[PDB]
Amino acid sequence: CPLMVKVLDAVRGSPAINVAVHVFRKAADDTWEPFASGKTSESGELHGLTTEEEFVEGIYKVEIDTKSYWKALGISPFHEHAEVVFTANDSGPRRYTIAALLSPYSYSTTAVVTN
Amino acid sequence: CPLMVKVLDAVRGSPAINVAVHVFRKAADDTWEPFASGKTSESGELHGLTTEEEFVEGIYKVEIDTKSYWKALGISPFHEHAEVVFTARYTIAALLSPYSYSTTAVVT
Amino acid sequence: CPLMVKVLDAVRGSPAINVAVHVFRKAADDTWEPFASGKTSESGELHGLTTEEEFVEGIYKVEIDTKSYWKALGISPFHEHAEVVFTANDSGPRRYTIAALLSPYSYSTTAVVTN
Amino acid sequence: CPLMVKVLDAVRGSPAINVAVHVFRKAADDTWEPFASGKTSESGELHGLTTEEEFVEGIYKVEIDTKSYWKALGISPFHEHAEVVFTARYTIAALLSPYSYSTTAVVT
Ligand SMILES: O=C(O)c1ccc(-c2cc(F)cc(F)c2)cc1
Ligand SMILES: O=C(O)c1ccc(-c2cc(F)cc(F)c2)cc1
Repeated sequence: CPLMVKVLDAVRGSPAINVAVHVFRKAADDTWEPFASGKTSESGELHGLTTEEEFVEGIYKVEIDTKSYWKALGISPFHEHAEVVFTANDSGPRRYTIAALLSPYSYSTTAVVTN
Repeated sequence: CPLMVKVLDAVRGSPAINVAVHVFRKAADDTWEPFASGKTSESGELHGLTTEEEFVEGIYKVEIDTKSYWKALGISPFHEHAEVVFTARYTIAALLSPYSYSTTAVVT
Repeated sequence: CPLMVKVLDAVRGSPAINVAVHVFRKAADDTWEPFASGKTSESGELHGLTTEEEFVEGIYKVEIDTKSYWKALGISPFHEHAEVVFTANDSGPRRYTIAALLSPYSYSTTAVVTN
Repeated sequence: CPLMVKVLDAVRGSPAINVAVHVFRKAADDTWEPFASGKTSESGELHGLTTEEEFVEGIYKVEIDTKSYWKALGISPFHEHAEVVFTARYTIAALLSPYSYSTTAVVT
């Protein structure tokens, strides 16, 4: 249950559906290694990215493919993607929700971290 | 200027121009009385609302007519307007989308 | 299920718990009439404000008592409250989620409206 | 100026001052090469990053070191930094909180 991504659309007032998300974890040599990926559901949520055992301490990047999302609607957006980079699990296991709110020339993101 | 409003459009990536803004001060009977108003400029800014002399401590409401703004672009928006209510340099900034806005105060 | 409010805290990375919310509906004479109220739960959600039958077409104001929230933490915030004013159900019944993200000198809000 | 960055602090309601900002351009082999950098001023602004001559079409990354900013205020923040990636007047604005940020592009 440890990592979840939620994406909303501020233009349509809806979940952002079928948004591709890629998660990377920084490796020893400081390269970004592929960690997990998926697509948001009809409710704009992405679950089952990882397990408690696999989501170890480290620096993670969640890249939300906002450009493919807007291009799929028809709209030539500003950003290539929205990145969320963070250290995770560095004082033990936490549950992380990464939420993003998308517009063609703006996005926000926030984290909810619980124990 | 003691009070400035700045309005940006999050969809087009542009200042939000010609947006109506009305400011009210809270009266003793808890009603809102008109204080100042204007339209945003080509840079999405509204200055000249008040002077330091008039802008005393009080509760103020800044109402931004986001609904007319979006309608004129052909978009049905969600909010009737965007209201920012605070007690009192103040900059009230607003970033608009059809179903969302944000607002921040830069008090310098 | 027709009206829900979700509030997050951007300072703590947590749901905003025990935030008071008052909902008003504009009356014939253009006064704001009390409609519903409650407090956000431990997950920062507020459900059971109204029923499909009672939530008729109209203009509604959802006032989120952000100042009492921050004052309860210790922080003297900028805003008195966050207001969300909107016309509801004017092309039939919709389900409305009103979400807000709070910081002492800033908030955002977004609507998710589904059918 | 073709490119300006502006950074605001959503908690204190202030410009975010002395924030490090680094800009990278995407190279042909898909790597990020350094382009320009600076610290935000007392108004939370960074100008002088580039000239029109140098700022050609390309994919750019603006990295804002939000983590050092928050740490210096005694706050453990969530993000390592805030990255804004786009293809190319550009203003990149960022509004910061410890567990949240937003960003917008005002292209005028
Ligand atoms: O919370 C937001 O979405 C947000 C709100 C306002 C701004 C912003 C505020 C300013 F005063 C100037 C600017 F360029 C951008 C940037 C982001
Ligand atoms: O800063 C914002 O605009 C913003 C970003 C995300 C959310 C949000 C996050 C969630 F996990 C759920 C929700 F309903 C809304 C609400 C507002």
